[PDB]
Amino acid sequence: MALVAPEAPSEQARRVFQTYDPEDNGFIPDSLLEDVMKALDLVSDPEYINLMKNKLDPEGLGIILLGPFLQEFFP
Amino acid sequence: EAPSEQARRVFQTYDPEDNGFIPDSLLEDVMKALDLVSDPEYINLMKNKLDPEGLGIILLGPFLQEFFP
Amino acid sequence: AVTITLKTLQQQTFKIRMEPDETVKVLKEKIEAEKGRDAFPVAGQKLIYAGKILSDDVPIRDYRIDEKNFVVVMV
Amino acid sequence: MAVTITLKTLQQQTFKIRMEPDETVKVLKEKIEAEKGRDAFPVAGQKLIYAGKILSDDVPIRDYRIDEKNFVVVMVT
Repeated sequence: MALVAPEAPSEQARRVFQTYDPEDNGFIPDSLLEDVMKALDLVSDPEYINLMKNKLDPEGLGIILLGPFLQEFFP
Repeated sequence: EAPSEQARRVFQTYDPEDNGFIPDSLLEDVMKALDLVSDPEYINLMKNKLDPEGLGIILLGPFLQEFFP
Repeated sequence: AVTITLKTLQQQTFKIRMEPDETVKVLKEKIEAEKGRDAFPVAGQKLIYAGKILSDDVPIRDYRIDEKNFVVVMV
Repeated sequence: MAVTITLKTLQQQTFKIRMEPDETVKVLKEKIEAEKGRDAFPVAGQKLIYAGKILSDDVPIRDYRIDEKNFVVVMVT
């Protein structure tokens, strides 16, 4: 198991994201961003997550779309 | 509220630098988020309508005209 | 519509095309059709990407293999 | 080959640092301290975040593949 090739981080993130999106909306509510970043071992300081909410959702739609999420964290 | 207004906001979210266009690789994402048909062949056909010259980008203007006439 | 570059331990290089959703197991099958079951039987194949072993049941898209690097096929 | 790195603090400030791609994160922190002061941005208290990950001092900045239209977040701890 030590030699087993790992999933690409972007593809692990895609899997997590779809899991938090059981209705396949293509997005999550921005209230779930914290949970998704913690599940992916990303920095989860509250003020940092609020900067990231604003970077990802500049139009204020209240949602995090998959595309922008992967683009910021797993380009 | 006109569905075109929300479409513009969704499109701008995929274009945070305000280029006025997105890579055509994200057309599928945008159409999905807007509850538009996303069969791969339909996507491909509308790609060619919106980007007839093969530049690889989707402009906002033509996008809104195709899906919100 | 992706292209994997393969090196053998005899300094031979070659290209296999598959769809992103096709698994490593199908990559092995295509290698066998291309190089022969005598020398590259699917059962004896180990595919090594970046020093780790690819897993049969995993779709190839999941490794995000850049067409820059190669996969080594060992028997 | 020089990259211009935009930095954002989590109390709402922004500034820019020029540096060479082979120079390490440690050098980036040193440039941030010269730019913003040892008082409020001492090197040892700096924690730098890119793509949701903490940057490590000994790593050449090019390894993080920083995009000029993006930014590094600076936390002081």
